[PDB]
Amino acid sequence: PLPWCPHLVAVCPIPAAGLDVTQPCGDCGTIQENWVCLSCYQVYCGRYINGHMLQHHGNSGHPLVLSYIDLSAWCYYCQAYVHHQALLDVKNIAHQNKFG
Amino acid sequence: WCPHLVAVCPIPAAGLDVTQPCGDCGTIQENWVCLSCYQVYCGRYINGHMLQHHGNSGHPLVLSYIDLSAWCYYCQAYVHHQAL
Amino acid sequence: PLPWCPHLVAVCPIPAAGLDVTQPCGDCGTIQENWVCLSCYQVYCGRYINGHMLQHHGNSGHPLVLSYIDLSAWCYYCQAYVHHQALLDVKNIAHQNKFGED
Amino acid sequence: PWCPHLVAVCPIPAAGLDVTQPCGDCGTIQENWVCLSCYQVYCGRYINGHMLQHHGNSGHPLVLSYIDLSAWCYYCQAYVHHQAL
Amino acid sequence: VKTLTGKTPSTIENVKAKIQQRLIFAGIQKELVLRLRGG
Amino acid sequence: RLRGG
Amino acid sequence: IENVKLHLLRLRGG
Amino acid sequence: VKTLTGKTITVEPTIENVKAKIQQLIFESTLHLVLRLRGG
Ligand SMILES: [Zn+2]
Ligand SMILES: [Zn+2]
Ligand SMILES: [Zn+2]
Ligand SMILES: [Zn+2]
Ligand SMILES: [Zn+2]
Ligand SMILES: [Zn+2]
Ligand SMILES: [Zn+2]
Ligand SMILES: [Zn+2]
Ligand SMILES: [Zn+2]
Ligand SMILES: [Zn+2]
Ligand SMILES: [Zn+2]
Ligand SMILES: [Zn+2]
Repeated sequence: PLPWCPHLVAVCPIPAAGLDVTQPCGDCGTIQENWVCLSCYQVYCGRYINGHMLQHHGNSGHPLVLSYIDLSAWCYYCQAYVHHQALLDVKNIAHQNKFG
Repeated sequence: WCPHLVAVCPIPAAGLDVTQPCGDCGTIQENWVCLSCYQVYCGRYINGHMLQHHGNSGHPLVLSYIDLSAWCYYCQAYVHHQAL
Repeated sequence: PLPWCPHLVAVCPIPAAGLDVTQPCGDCGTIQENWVCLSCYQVYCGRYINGHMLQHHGNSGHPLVLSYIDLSAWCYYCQAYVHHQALLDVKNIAHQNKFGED
Repeated sequence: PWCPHLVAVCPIPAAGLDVTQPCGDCGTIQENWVCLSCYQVYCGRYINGHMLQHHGNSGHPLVLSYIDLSAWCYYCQAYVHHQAL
Repeated sequence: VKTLTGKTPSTIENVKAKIQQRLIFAGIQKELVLRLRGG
Repeated sequence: RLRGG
Repeated sequence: IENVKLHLLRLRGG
Repeated sequence: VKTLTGKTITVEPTIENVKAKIQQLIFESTLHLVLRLRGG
């Protein structure tokens, strides 16, 4: 797990509408294991389901994604979970929607 | 350049349609294309569906179908004037 | 072929040392079909050889690459050749090293 | 935290970064910097300018300091950010 | 100076006089026509 | 899950 | 038709 | 204000008065940073 990665710059502001932890995958509609893209905020399933998030990374190049299950951040390029001040806002707003 | 260009996605296989109406109100006056999801909506001087789209999606960069200029909602400015 | 793509912003300045059209692939040393990355300027071979540039794109995310064979630019995301004012310098400096003329 | 050259940045190598790494050209351990595109470690302008030399040859814009973990962009001629590992 | 349709030394409206009720923005500099607040 | 995304 | 003149077996770049 | 060593310092609102609280140099609830004027 990285304390910083050179891709944190790609992280965009949380949309005005906010984040929805219960949002289904934009491609297959599944509600098991989804991630949110921290650059465009689109929601897609993880590698263990149908890998629509990694497919989104392939098409967009967007490096950082946040898990809606455990609120962790993965960087596709660095191939590691990243923990940094930049991810505090995204993780807060998401935790509030997941718990209160 | 602006720090939001990271949100931009590739041009769809189908390409861009300068004559595409607003996805919400069907108008053909002053339309803009979102550079992240490629949905088309009207400007603020029309019914403000792209402002509404930006609010819902967070998608920062939009391209005018009138003068092909790129606006960043966060930077509140035109970013570049490069076009198809 | 695109007259513009949203990834042209990722193109960086030509290194002070310049471009070397005869540069081999940084990974396999081959001199057939090499491309230069327009963001970090590393040289790797095309997809029809050993695909070290497809690999470099996978690892870096760098979208635009220039051909050392025909001086064309490909965007990996847009999955298309892109031609634009932004690519004029890169193509000029490369043509001069490949031929002598602009 | 932003400059138009951050696009040139590559992922941190699997092996990680070594703050105690000597300059690749002169072996010195005083004032070294790591290139964020190729991850080669070279000394700064005040020592022997091997990183300036690397920038000249590669075009690689962003370098990170091993003394104060700051990020310099050669083209922007400024410190771009101070986020660090 | 580039027209809204795509077509192409020292004060203010003098630049617009050569081209006047509709204005433009680009950024003095030793070097584009829009429709103001975008989006 | 050891491998994210 | 256009064979005389899209542009010659170039395929997908990169 | 962050030290070259990584430490964080915690009194203000174009002077050396800011440096006096922290002295011979690098320049709201915003964060200031101590470096070396010309990088690379
Ligand atoms: Zn995305
Ligand atoms: Zn899915
Ligand atoms: Zn990363
Ligand atoms: Zn912006
Ligand atoms: Zn509308
Ligand atoms: Zn959109
Ligand atoms: Zn592209
Ligand atoms: Zn190769
Ligand atoms: Zn590259
Ligand atoms: Zn820069
Ligand atoms: Zn040295
Ligand atoms: Zn380098």
